[PDB]
Amino acid sequence: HVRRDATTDGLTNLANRKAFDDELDRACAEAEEGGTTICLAVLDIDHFKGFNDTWGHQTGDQVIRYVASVIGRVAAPPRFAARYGGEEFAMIFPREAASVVATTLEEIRVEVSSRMLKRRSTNEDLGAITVSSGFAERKPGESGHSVMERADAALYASKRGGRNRVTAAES
Amino acid sequence: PRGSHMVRRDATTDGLTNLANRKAFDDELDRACAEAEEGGTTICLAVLDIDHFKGFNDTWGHQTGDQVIRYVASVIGRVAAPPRFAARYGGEEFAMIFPREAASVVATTLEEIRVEVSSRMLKRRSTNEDLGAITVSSGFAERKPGESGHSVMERADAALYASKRGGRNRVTAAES
Ligand SMILES: Nc1nc2c(ncn2[C@@H]2O[C@@H]3COP(=O)(O)O[C@H]4[C@@H](O)[C@H](n5cnc6c(=O)[nH]c(N)nc65)O[C@@H]4COP(=O)(O)O[C@H]3[C@H]2O)c(=O)[nH]1
Ligand SMILES: Nc1nc2c(ncn2[C@@H]2O[C@@H]3COP(=O)(O)O[C@H]4[C@@H](O)[C@H](n5cnc6c(=O)[nH]c(N)nc65)O[C@@H]4COP(=O)(O)O[C@H]3[C@H]2O)c(=O)[nH]1
Ligand SMILES: Nc1nc2c(ncn2[C@@H]2O[C@@H]3COP(=O)(O)O[C@H]4[C@@H](O)[C@H](n5cnc6c(=O)[nH]c(N)nc65)O[C@@H]4COP(=O)(O)O[C@H]3[C@H]2O)c(=O)[nH]1
Ligand SMILES: Nc1nc2c(ncn2[C@@H]2O[C@@H]3COP(=O)(O)O[C@H]4[C@@H](O)[C@H](n5cnc6c(=O)[nH]c(N)nc65)O[C@@H]4COP(=O)(O)O[C@H]3[C@H]2O)c(=O)[nH]1
Ligand SMILES: Nc1nc2c(ncn2[C@@H]2O[C@@H]3COP(=O)(O)O[C@H]4[C@@H](O)[C@H](n5cnc6c(=O)[nH]c(N)nc65)O[C@@H]4COP(=O)(O)O[C@H]3[C@H]2O)c(=O)[nH]1
Repeated sequence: HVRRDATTDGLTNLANRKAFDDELDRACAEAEEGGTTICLAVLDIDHFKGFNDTWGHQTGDQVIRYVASVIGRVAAPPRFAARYGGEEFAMIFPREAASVVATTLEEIRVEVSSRMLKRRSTNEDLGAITVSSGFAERKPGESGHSVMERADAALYASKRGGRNRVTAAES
Repeated sequence: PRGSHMVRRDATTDGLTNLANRKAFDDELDRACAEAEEGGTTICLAVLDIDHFKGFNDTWGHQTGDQVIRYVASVIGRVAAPPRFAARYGGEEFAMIFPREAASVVATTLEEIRVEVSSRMLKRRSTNEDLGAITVSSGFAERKPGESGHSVMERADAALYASKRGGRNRVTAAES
C-alpha cells in the first residue's frame, strides 16, 4: 500500500455512534416530513465493568459480541442498531407502535439472560448476563437529540428500578 | 431468532487487533520460560502502555479510541515475527516476549517502537481532525536464572511504572 468500513464498529460490525447519530437525524427529519412515527431505544450491559474485573478484558469483549449479536438478529431493516458507546447499544424503530418496541426490547432482555455463557479458556461459568433498556416515542416537533435524551432518562430509570428491565419514557 | 451458520473464532487471539490475548500470552510466557531454563538460554519481556489513553476516548469517542489501539498494535506487530511473541495484554497494554535476545536488542527495539508510534500524526477517518501525537511507555526485564514468568512480568511492569513516573514516552530497563 485497504481501509475498514469507517461507519461500523470493529468488535461487533454494527454501526458506530457517529453513523447512528447521522441515521437518527435523517430518520427524524423523514418521519417529520411524512407524518410517520419513530421510536428510539437505548440499551446498556448490566455490571459490565464487573465482568472485566472478574474475568479479564478479553471476556468483556465476548460479552459485548454476545449482546450485540442478540440485538443485531432483531434489528433487520427498516430497523437500525448501533454500538453506541463502550457498553451501550441504540436502535431506531421507524413506523412501529410503542408497544411493539417494548415487546422487542423485552424479547431482547429475555434472550440475553437465557443461557449461562462460559469462559472459552477455562469453561468456568460467567454468570448470567442481563440488560437494561429505555425507549421513547418521538414527539411532533422533536429532534433526534431530544428524543435520545428522553430514552436515556428511561434507561436510567431502568437502572434505578433494579436493572434487567425495560422502561418507556412515557411512563 | 436463529442466525445463519458461523464458526467460533480463534479464542487465543484478540478481536480488535488479532495479536494474541492475555491468556495466550501468559501460557506462552510460562512455556518460553521453561525452555530458557532447560536450555540455559536468555529471554526478555517488555510491557507497553498507550499514554493518555482514556483522555483520547473522552475527547474523541470510543470509536476513535479503537483506531489508536489498532494503530499502536500494528506498529508492535511489525516487529514481533516469531520467535518473538506479541499480545494485547489489557485494554491499553501490550506485552512482548523476546526469546534468545540480549537486553541490548530489546532496549533498541522498544526505542524503535516508541519513535515509530510518534512518527506521524493520525487523522480521524470521519472528520479529518488531527488526533495529535500518540506516544507509548515501555518497561522490560531480562529473566534471571531461577525466575518464573510471573516474577519477570512483575519486574517488567515495575519498569513500566518507572517510565510513567518518568514522564511517559520513554523506555526503562528493569535493571535500575
Ligand atoms: N478511502 C481510502 N482513502 C485512501 C486510502 N489510501 C489513501 N487514501 C487517500 O489518499 C490520501 C494519501 O494517502 P497516502 O499518500 O498513503 O498518505 C497517508 C499515509 O501516509 C498516512 N496514513 C493514513 N492512514 C494510514 C493507515 O491506516 N496506515 C498507514 N500505514 N498509513 C496511513 O497518512 C497520510 C494521509 O492520509 P489521509 O489524510 O487520509 O489521505 C489519504 C486518503 O485521503 C485507502 O486505502 N482508502
Ligand atoms: N499508505 C497508506 N496505507 C493505508 C491507508 N489507509 C489504510 N492503509 C492500509 O490499510 C490498512 C487498514 O487500515 P484500517 O482498516 O483503516 O485500519 C487501521 C486503522 O484502524 C488504524 N489506523 C492506522 N493509521 C490511522 C490513521 O492515520 N488514522 C486513523 N483514524 N486510524 C488509523 O490502524 C489500523 C491499522 O493500520 P495499518 O497497520 O497501517 O494498516 C492499514 C494500512 O496498511 C493510507 O491512507 N495510506
Ligand atoms: N476505545 C476503547 N477504549 C477502551 C477499551 N478498553 C478500555 N478503554 C478506555 O480505558 C478506560 C478505562 O477502562 P478500564 O479501566 O479497562 O475499565 C473499562 C473496562 O472495564 C470496560 N470497557 C469499556 N470499553 C470496553 C471495550 O471495548 N471492551 C471491553 N472488554 N471492556 C470495555 O468498562 C470500563 C469503563 O470504560 P470507559 O468509561 O469507556 O473508560 C475506559 C475507556 O475509555 C477498548 O477496548 N476500546
Ligand atoms: N451453537 C453453538 N454455536 C457456536 C458455538 N461456538 C461458536 N458458535 C457460533 O459461532 C459464532 C462466533 O462465535 P465467537 O467467534 O466465539 O463469537 C461469539 C463470542 O465472542 C460471544 N459468545 C457467545 N456465546 C459465548 C459463550 O458461551 N462464552 C463466551 N466466552 N463467549 C460467547 O458472542 C459472539 C457471538 O456469538 P453467537 O452470535 O452465538 O455467534 C457464534 C455462534 O453462531 C457453540 O459452541 N455452539
Ligand atoms: N471450536 C468450536 N467448537 C465448537 C463449535 N460449536 C460447538 N463446539 C464444541 O461443541 C460443544 C457443544 O456445542 P453445542 O451443542 O452448540 O453446545 C454449546 C452451546 O449450546 C452453547 N454455546 C457455547 N458457545 C456458544 C456460542 O458462541 N453461541 C451459541 N449460540 N451457543 C454457544 O454452550 C454449549 C456448550 O459449549 P462448550 O462447552 O464450548 O462445548 C461445545 C464446543 O466444545 C465451534 O463453532 N467452534
